[PDB]
Amino acid sequence: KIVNIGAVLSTRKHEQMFREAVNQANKRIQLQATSVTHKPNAIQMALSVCEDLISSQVYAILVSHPPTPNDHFTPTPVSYTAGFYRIPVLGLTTRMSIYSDKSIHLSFLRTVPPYSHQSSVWFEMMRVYNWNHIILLVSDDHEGRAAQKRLETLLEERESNKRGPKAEKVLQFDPGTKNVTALLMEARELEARVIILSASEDDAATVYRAAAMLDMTGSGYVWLVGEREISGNALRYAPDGIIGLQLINGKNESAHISDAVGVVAQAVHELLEKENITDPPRGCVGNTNIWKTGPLFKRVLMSSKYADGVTGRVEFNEDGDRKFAQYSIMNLQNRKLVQVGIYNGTHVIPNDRKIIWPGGETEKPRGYQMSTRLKIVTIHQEPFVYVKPTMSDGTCKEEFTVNGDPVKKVICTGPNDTVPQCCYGFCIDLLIKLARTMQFTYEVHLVADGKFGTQERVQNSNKKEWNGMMGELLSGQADMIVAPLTINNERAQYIEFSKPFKYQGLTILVKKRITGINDPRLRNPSDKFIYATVKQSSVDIYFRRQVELSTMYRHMEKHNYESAAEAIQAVRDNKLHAFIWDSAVLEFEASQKCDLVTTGELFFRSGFGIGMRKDSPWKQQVSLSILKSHENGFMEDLDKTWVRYQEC
Amino acid sequence: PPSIGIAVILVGTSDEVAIKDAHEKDDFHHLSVVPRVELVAMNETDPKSIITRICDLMSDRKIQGVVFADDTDQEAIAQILDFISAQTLTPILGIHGGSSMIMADKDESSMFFQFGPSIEQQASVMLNIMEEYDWYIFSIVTTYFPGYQDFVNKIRSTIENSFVGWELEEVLLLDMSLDDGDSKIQNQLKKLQSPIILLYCTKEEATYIFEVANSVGLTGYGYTWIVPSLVAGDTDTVPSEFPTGLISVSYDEWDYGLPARVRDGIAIITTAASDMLSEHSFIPEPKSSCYNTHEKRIYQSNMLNRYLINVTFEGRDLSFSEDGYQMHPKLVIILLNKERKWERVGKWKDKSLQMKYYVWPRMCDHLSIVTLEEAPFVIVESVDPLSGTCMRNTVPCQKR
Amino acid sequence: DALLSLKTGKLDAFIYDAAVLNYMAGRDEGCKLVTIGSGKVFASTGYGIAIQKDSGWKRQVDLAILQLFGDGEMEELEALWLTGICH
Repeated sequence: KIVNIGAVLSTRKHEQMFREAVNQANKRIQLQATSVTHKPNAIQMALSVCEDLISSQVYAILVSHPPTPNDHFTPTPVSYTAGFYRIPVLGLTTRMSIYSDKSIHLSFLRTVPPYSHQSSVWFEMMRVYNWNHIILLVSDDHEGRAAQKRLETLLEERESNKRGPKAEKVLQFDPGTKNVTALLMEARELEARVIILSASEDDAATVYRAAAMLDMTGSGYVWLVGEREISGNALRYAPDGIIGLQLINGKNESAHISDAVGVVAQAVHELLEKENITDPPRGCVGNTNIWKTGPLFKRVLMSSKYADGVTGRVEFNEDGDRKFAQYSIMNLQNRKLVQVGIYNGTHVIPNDRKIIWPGGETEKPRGYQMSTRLKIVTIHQEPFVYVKPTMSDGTCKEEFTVNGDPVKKVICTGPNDTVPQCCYGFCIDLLIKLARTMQFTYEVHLVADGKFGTQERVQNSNKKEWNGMMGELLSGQADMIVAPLTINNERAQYIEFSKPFKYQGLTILVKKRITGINDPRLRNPSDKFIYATVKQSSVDIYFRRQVELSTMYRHMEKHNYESAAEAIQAVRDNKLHAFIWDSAVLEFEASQKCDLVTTGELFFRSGFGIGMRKDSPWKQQVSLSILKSHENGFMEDLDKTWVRYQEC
Repeated sequence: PPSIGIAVILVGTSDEVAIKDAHEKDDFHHLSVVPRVELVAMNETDPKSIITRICDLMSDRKIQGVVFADDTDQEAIAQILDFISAQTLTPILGIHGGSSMIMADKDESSMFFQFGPSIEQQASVMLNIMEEYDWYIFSIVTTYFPGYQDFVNKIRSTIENSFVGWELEEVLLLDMSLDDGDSKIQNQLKKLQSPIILLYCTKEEATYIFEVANSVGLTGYGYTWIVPSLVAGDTDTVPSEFPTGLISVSYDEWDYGLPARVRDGIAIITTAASDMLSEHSFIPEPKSSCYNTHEKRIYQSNMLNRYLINVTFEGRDLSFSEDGYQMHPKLVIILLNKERKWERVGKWKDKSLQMKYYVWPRMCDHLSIVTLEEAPFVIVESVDPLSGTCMRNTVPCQKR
Repeated sequence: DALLSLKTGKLDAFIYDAAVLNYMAGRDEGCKLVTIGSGKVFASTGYGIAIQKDSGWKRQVDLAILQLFGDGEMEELEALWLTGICH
């Protein structure tokens, strides 16, 4: 009818006052406490648990008895043994979720809640900051990686108005490295100033050090770091205007361990408040199995809550680790902490004085900033872009129009089979309409693939994804590129593309029957009838979705030409019946050279395109921009500029 | 040729005599040392006794290490397999029971070894079974219990980049601790149009929502049941609250013997050990006792354990994973029989499987048909050689 | 075997099902082989895939036929599989 609990404390006062409050709340059907020290050897704490707790039939122990040299205090295998009896255990020794995970440690709690909600409190706290674009990286590790995971769960929480919990970029680092200078270059590649990371204080010293070297730690980058990164020796390397945080009243075993006594009492009377309330067997040796009621007692721990404790009102968590904590924010004042205050679940405490941003920034700056030059890549589209070899100095030959206007070819760089060049085409003219709307420069590259990209499963990994520069747009390699291509569900599957005002067409061109594809002459092409399209083309997907594609796609896969330019070759060569290509582009080619007679059929008529990946100002800018494009004569211009360029 | 000081644990009911025979009945020619025999003995299941006779055993005796195993249910088998492994800096590979069980997310420096697939890789072979099940669309289930984001993770992952005709409806993850606000058993229950039912949860909770599903009856004949071996637990255990005729896979209880494959495993310890005997040509400084090993911790830096982490023995691959999972994992397909007990489904190993029978796991509508190909009326078809899938409606036929 | 035979004419003619003569009819490398006559009915009959004797699907499968004729996709595949090269 009395509680018997062995334990292991950090200091004598921990054990004595432990038994003291144990008496006090034991009155608040009686209970007492017994504790040990932190046993130096691993086996010392081990058999120590096998006796002082076990032989005591120990109720529970809230255990932090570190040197406070971090270390994620060893007694994980201890609470394990508590599982060997299914006896209760609650971690006092860690602010990491390492002490959380049940598959590792089932019975456990946190007087220092897992750092998960911490940076999440920095997430909703960024909603307070009202920041949007935010990028993140950290060193390779389970707690770190999965920490970023849970952060994404916070981001994933917003899944179900204007903008939102914008995730800028997710990077990662390895554990224990010196130079992030590559990832620093990624931060350069990061437009957003929001810097989300977590580490220890010394790796954080690498962060502010090499970051300042990259001028990342320089003013103009909003650094949200981890407490372990923030607190500690990093104070020497502390970034200017940076802030750091920790939960309210966490590090003091006085109020925190006192709270362990109080909630321990809520679970004592509560421990006496359930059916078949008792204590587990004592002897470790002599216990070969887990206590069934001891496990049921842990269910009571899942049922364990407290009205108000020594730290005040606190409940359990999903992990049962504390609850409703408050992380005290401290702004920098002359490289010294000026406390903003504690952000509870609902509550958040700003400072009295204005907090210091990393620089002299009064408010959170605007992170996302697009580049003036937006790199582009494509293959010459005879419909618009004709890329000629430039001058010996790379200059382009000044070329008047039929009207006489000295049209401007599009300077470019392209591969060896690397070389710069220029391109005469109406596409870059539409680009001049683009920068003409909102100024955007660009860097032109080439595209050697079978399309923009072709969703494709490679010879390895069987990974089906766009094969071509389209992945590089998914990769954003070229910042903003374009191709006069029709969109596909694959693009839909890939990313939102633009809507070109151009109206394209898709059919096969023949040299100059010849009915539609379904026509038996075409549907059953004879030996004399050979036809194909470019390998890995978009039409390759088109026919690649069809009932009869066996003959067409399959049988033509033999006849399939890799290069569409090569299809023009064998086409004018008339080495085959007809050539499947873009019927629009066919009209462009039939325009310049009528030696091929294109069909008159109508299939897959969409239009041109430009590089569009997820959120871009080109969303509405480019959308309504096109609305003007067709809405203005620039459309009719291209007609004149291109369609009217057809003599025959 | 150096004799490897070792201890092979025996606890509970176990016959280690034949183990002593075979371990003394073989000689390893390729390895530096020929095959050897050292066998630990234990009785009590108290982990305190595990530290006693074990931490006293390998340390007190002459050993550079030991391989401990038993058939018990111990999770602390893993908890102190890694905890005591790295705590001793000693590799721990469970050869049976709660020992051979795959540790979930061990410690960084944890020396405890392992063999098998990933639960990820497990459910992946299960996806291969779905190809055998030939269900293009699918769906799954999970609890909030662990492996949740993992099973869904590698699940949608395998369902992601592939060129396979894999498709799935969804998976309902939840927590049955409190009540169900929506009684979502029905809500997600009707949401399931796929016959295959694949859930992730504990066998007891599996009985909670499984029996709750019998109440829903959504298990009604024509569905299909994919179960985790962990969710399954004991083959001898056959809770009726779970779905009848459920399917699973795991390490072979029938085909794979503990003493035999365990002995071969010791021979693998010889394989990687001799590999390091050549390559490393040295070893870290061993200190037997805990306080002794307390000072010798820093003296342990193993890239040969890494070299050991990549290994093969007796033609089998001894290379473990970051989970310790066997680089070439082998497993036995499992099922729940008409016995109201489990059924042996087959054996699946490393992108290969031995199915129960040519016909699907026929239940107890479906009607057999057979004919000859006369085209255009009837055409035989060659399924995708790399895969076996096809476009359109093409279906297979019988070949003796 | 007998098809390429008749192609060479290894026998005077190749007898076969008017269906065999149908799939054989449309598809031909060159134009040589022709039907018995133009293809006039020889032993008018029709084929289907039955089931177990007095199967319950009897009236049901009958309705399935009612969907066959009541389909017109019979014309569809009547091209798809059954469109001939001869035409």
